[PDB]
Amino acid sequence: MEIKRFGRIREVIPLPPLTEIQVESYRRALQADVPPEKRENVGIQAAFRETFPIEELVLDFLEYRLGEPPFPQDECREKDLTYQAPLYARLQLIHKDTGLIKEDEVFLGHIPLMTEDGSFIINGADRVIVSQIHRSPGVYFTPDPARPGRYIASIIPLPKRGPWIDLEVEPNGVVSMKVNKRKFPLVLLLRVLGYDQETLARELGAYGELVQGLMDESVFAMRPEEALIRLFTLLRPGDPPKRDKAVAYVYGLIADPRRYDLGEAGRYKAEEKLGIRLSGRTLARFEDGEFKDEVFLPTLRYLFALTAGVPGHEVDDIDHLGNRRIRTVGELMTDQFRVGLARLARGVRERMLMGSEDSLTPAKLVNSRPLEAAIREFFSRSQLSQFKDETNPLSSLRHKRRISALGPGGLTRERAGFDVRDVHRTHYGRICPVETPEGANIGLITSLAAYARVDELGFIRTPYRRVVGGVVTDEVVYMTATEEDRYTIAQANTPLEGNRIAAERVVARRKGEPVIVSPEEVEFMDVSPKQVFSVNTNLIPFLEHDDANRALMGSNMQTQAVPLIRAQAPVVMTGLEERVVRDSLAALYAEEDGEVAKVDGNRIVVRYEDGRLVEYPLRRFYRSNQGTALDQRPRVVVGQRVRKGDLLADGPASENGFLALGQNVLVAIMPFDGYNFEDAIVISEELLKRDFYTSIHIERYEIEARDTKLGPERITRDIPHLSEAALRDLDEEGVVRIGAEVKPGDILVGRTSFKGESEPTPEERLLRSIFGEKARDVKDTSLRVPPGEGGIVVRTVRLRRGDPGVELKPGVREVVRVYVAQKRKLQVGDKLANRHGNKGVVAKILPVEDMPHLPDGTPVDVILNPLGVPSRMNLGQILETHLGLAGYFLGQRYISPIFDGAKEPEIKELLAQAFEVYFGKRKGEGFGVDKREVEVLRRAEKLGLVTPGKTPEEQLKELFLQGKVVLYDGRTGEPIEGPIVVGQMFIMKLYHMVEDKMHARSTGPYSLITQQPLGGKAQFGGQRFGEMEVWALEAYGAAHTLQEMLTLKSDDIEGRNAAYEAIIKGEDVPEPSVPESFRVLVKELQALALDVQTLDEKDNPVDIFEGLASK
Amino acid sequence: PEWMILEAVPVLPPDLRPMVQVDGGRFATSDLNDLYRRLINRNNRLKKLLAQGAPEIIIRNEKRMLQEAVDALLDNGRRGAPVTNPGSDRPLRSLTDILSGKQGRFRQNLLGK
Amino acid sequence: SDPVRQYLHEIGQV
Amino acid sequence: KEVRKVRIALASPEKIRSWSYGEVEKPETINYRTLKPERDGLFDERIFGPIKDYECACGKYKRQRFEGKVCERCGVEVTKSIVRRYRMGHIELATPAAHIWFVKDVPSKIG
Amino acid sequence: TGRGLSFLDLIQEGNQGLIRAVEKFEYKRRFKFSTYATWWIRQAINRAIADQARTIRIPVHMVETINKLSRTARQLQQELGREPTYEEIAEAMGPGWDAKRVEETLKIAQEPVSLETPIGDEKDSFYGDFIPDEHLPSPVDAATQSLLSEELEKALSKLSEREAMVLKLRKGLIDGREHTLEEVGAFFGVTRERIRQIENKALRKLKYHESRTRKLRDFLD
DNA sequence: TATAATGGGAGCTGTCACGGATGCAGG
DNA sequence: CCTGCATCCGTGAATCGAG
Ligand SMILES: N=C(N)NCC(=O)N(O)[C@@H](CCC(N)=O)C(=O)NC[C@H]1O[C@@H](c2c[nH]c(=O)[nH]c2=O)[C@H](O)[C@@H]1O
Ligand SMILES: [Mg+2]
Ligand SMILES: [Mg+2]
Ligand SMILES: [Mg+2]
Ligand SMILES: [Zn+2]
Repeated sequence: MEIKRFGRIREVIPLPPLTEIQVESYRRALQADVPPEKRENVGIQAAFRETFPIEELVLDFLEYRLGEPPFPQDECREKDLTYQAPLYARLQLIHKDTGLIKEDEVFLGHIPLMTEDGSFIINGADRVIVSQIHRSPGVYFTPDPARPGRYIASIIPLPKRGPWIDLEVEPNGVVSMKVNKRKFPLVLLLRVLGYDQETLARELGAYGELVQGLMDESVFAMRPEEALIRLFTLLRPGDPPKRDKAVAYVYGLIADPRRYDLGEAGRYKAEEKLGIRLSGRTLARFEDGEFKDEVFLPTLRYLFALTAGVPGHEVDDIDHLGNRRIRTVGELMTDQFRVGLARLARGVRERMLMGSEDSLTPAKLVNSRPLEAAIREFFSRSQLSQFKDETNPLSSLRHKRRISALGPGGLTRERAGFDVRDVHRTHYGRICPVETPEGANIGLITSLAAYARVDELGFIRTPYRRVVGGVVTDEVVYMTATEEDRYTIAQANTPLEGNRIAAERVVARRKGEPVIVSPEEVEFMDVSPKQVFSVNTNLIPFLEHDDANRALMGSNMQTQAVPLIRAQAPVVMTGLEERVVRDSLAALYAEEDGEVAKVDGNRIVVRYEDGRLVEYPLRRFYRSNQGTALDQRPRVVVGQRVRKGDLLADGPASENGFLALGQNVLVAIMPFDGYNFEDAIVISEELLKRDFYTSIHIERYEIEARDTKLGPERITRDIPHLSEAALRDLDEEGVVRIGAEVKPGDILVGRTSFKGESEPTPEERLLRSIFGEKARDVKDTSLRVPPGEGGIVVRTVRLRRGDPGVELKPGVREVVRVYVAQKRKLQVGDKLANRHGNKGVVAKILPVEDMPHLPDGTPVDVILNPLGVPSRMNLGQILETHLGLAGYFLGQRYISPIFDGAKEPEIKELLAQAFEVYFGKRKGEGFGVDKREVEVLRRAEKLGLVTPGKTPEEQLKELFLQGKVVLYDGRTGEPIEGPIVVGQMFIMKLYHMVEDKMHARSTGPYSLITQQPLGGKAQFGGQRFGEMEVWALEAYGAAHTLQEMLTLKSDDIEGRNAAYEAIIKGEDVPEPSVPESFRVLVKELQALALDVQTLDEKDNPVDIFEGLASK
Repeated sequence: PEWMILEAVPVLPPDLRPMVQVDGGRFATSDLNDLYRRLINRNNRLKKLLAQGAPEIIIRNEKRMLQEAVDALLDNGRRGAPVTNPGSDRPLRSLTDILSGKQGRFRQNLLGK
Repeated sequence: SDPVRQYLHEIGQV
Repeated sequence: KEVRKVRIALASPEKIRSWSYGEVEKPETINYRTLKPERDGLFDERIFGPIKDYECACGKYKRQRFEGKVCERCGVEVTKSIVRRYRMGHIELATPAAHIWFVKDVPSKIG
Repeated sequence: TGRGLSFLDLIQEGNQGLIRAVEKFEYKRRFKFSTYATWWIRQAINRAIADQARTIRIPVHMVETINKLSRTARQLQQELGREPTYEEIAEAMGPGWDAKRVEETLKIAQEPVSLETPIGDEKDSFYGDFIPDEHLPSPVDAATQSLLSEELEKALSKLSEREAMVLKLRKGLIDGREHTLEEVGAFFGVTRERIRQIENKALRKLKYHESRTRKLRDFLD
């Protein structure tokens, strides 16, 4: 097939590595491939350097090292282990008095390593560490919401490191400073720094009526030490004002490099904002025996200059992406590594003063557990540590480019507000204005733009083409938001002849605001329209013709696309479809030029230019996190000569290197007997026949045989009181055979456990005595198939205890897992959707003869409702249908770049060329115009769609150019009374299927305290009848239906047992008793020492506990 | 009015503050148990400190801690700082937290089921 | 206010 | 008898003890080996009730024959185990403590 | 601090040890009081941490054993560059320690987890919400039990009232007590061998009734 | 059961708008 | 000394799913 593309825009630079925000960050934080002697001070190295040495015996740090993983990646996924590497640390114990030096290398545990694609493996599960976005450290000046002419000064350090400081001018004239919920005159703190009335008079004297409030004679009357003691009495009431104690607190609060830490970014931000330079990252210093100032004087200078109205002093936008930065995986892990290392340091200081003050070694003195616990905590129960989205390659790819404002140090959901949730002008090229969850996290969770990358300070930079005069240089400059605000940046689609600007008046941007400007005033230019949106948003063709809301849907749903077995690339692409499967490690390519030796379903062997033989094992039918089968398929034959970067094996959801999230189906936009009523969708049975929209899903079933005080749990083929018909597909060890078919109720793995000790009821004793069979010692607890599930067993993993290589958690004897897969065809209820935001469920599967069809006898695949189009305002799918139709008969695919894609007249041209193949075939076969085509044409020229008088061929062409063709109703044979738009549309099958969702429950598990039914399909729980549903019944006046829900159908124990008994006996349900949950309320209120009594009309106490609560 | 001060603090029935063994044979229990253990420990220690006799400074601090324990049980986080489990930042669930709140006994289990 | 600090104050008297 | 009213009021200490089936003296839960309720603990069966229906702790009384009969050796009454949901205990404080609800709810009732 | 007891709890326990130190002190030895006090103070604190920390209280000697196992496993993990096996710890522990006993000790040291443990990143879900009640009978259980009692009475009515009463007294359907042959013979007025004969005939009749009707078979469980 | 040791340690800072109680200076 | 305004602390902030 031929691939024709459009667009006049030549984008210089290709998109950066999409997973670079993960890999390049983590590696930069580790420096494991960097020689220890040549290591810089960052991440893990910076953590060791900042926590060392230990003062009081002196323990010092030399260098660290990381060994190789104890197990490979797939072995960790298999054995539920963690992908990590051993961490060793060179330490020398030095006695500050004796001079004794004892050196040793201690083991600190393991550190989780990042895979190639940028994810992790935590205890056998792929996990993605999502980057965090927060307010950059530094000094900001925000207008006081109370007093119009007064402003609030804020000094912000790194999260968890140091308190926030607020400088505010009070109505009483004096400037105040706020630290740790404590306010005091800033004058005192300035005095401690060694400042005098002289220095402040010459420095701040430029602004009158301001510094006089800073002037206080009672402050200068005391020495720096006295003022320091005075300040300590202010911050620490009740605590004895000892000199060295006050020094320790204040230094630790401000000048301490270890406790208080500005960001290296925040350091630069403060330097550029205050027009100064900072030696360290602390607000002050302890030098030559006293405190020396760094930050406080320039900040107070800027503050007073701001209040006075002095030019050159602005407020700060805190949603500005020049004041907002990103904490990647490396920095987040480093910060938690710093915390755990600090706790280890506390253990060191503690153990030095204990035990032998003479005989100690670095090994004895070190406890690795705090560090291990901290790292393990961050990689497990952290919020930013998420379950990897392995639905399709695009899912995980986007997941690694996610940006969260939540997590530790971030925003609480209630602390959010929609000021941060909005889009800023600085989001241009940096953060996608489209992609976001439409849930409660809208605005908080976002995706990174394509061409955007994150610099070392943590800010997001975007590329821009250099423009001097009229010439546009091929060089590119990545800029921050603050830097971008300086220049005038034109559009990417501005006319260029060669490297020279053609237009007389170009469209440009000055600080986000659009401006028509001359080419002589153009400083820079957009690299590409693609940089404005995320990766997913770039996969949507004709994006400029869609509403922003449905575009959000399209970007989000492409993440939800299940990899089909017959999945194919879209007929209308944007060009990034291949690159996605490139950056994502789904596909497989050749490292160098060479020839293919072997080709198999399991492996691909290739001989290169080097002569060396490289064998690539193929991942086949491996269950992902969501259940979507991930397998690689060979695309080369034996002896095929390939080159550098050529396709070897297509991964999941990939076709010839291109991304395949769905299938190209022949669609028809028309109402159909109300079966497409309200976003509903009608499909053809042919889609099931040739297995379109069919995908394989695997599910993991685990069971544990443990040690009980009542006796061991044994996995065996011996299960008491069972028929041989049920033990059919099991082997002799109790495991089901590989390849068998399992249905709900069947036994996957049989297991026996000894019965709990209990007097068998006299009925049971007699029953045993009658049947002449002694009661079995054990009891059946088998892993069976959950209702609504099943399939074919493809694998069985059996781990035990006593056998080599495997040791389970304490108490557990053997762990057995069963992998059951299934091929899922498209059925009524499953969710289909396109890239333009059009979504819906399959409401009907018509036989092929009922389906609306073409004059040549070709039936359409999908019937979409035209009513879904106008209100939703997404016309992209219309153009996709048009160009899809032209490409259907021409037999060629297309590439239509976003905003640079194909335009209508060119589509009309391709439609005309397709029409020649359509009708020219007919007239060549000796077939004239159909009589029904005549009537359709008549009603068409009454519709003003075709010009009257012209020959039917000319009219049919006039319709075909409009994208409309003549359709015949399969049920009648009569045509549709009008021409209908028909063409190929790229439609995906989403992850939401009725097979995963449909659930029903009669009776089941109840909670412990409340004794109400559980929730969810997984727990076989009941549906929640909220207080709103209670209102609905109340508003209706249905009392006995509501009383049912409140008692018999949920919380009433005696009532529900008698109810079930009544129904199976054919008897009517009994009168409902008092709910158990109210009894819980009564006793919980009694625990609060509050007497709650139920009474009658005689005001005499009524016992709802029936004597059980009274003595 | 003197009933607003407790001489005898009630104890909620065990099944309403259950200690159960889950599927894996591991144990899971309510926070109320840790709260009650806090109360009994500080109470019994006070009775011992009184019995053997102690300076009024020690007895005072023990009494103040007892009130802190009572508050923690009835309404945690109400007075000053919330009581937590070691290594955890999560405040224990008190009787007030169980009754009141959007996840409270009323809204979650009584007005809806 | 703060039980720990309060006990530390009651201790500093003796 | 039908319930027509619901009354809420302050619980007197004597009423609190009237609710209680015993004083919880020790902060023990269950034995670290037997996993059985520890005596005079928060889960003690002698106070709140039997774990097994119509069966005492030491297993001397296993049936419904004797009902209301208190085992002399173990100390646990033989009834339905459902009683462990409804039976209050108590703790006698050395120093009387203030119910925080009436202390901190503004305007303070005690204040 | 950080061992399971709050700061003030530790202080008060050290105050108890301080009281013990004062009463057990002898000034004749010229030792500064701080020297003799410190021992009793640490002793009281350590005893408190060993007693009050764990929700499931464990004897002090067993805690010392577990903590000894902790320092042992940590020593081995520090020298081997990985987490030790049960057998490796069993070796370094000395005699009387095998892999089985080590695993048992670890199983004992397992602490309970809170039922209020957060499920998800929202606050709308708890851990205990997913735990079913294994004690209280499901409606199916109660209905089956009632059906068994009814079907058994339907089966015992295929006998006479006397030969069914012998069985009802024998297996404990009535009164809830299983009687010997001497008591049933002391009631009906016949010899114990007559009672055992009647019970054999009754059980045998119930066997023939079962073989024909096929009713009680499903209740065999 | 004994050298002597004698006042802690980490804070979480970007919601908001309401009712009601406390406290302040002002007529 | 008693009214009025500033200010403090405590309380709320949709539903169902799954997790
Ligand atoms: N994941 C979510 N919530 N998507 C929302 C969604 O797809 N909807 O169609 C939403 C809003 C449209 C939008 N995308 O912003 C919607 O209107 N759904 C139809 C109905 O579903 C209900 C609903 C939807 N979304 C909510 O967050 N809360 C609701 O109550 C409403 O009763 C609403 O009328
Ligand atoms: Mg998590
Ligand atoms: Mg050994
Ligand atoms: Mg107000
Ligand atoms: Zn007994």
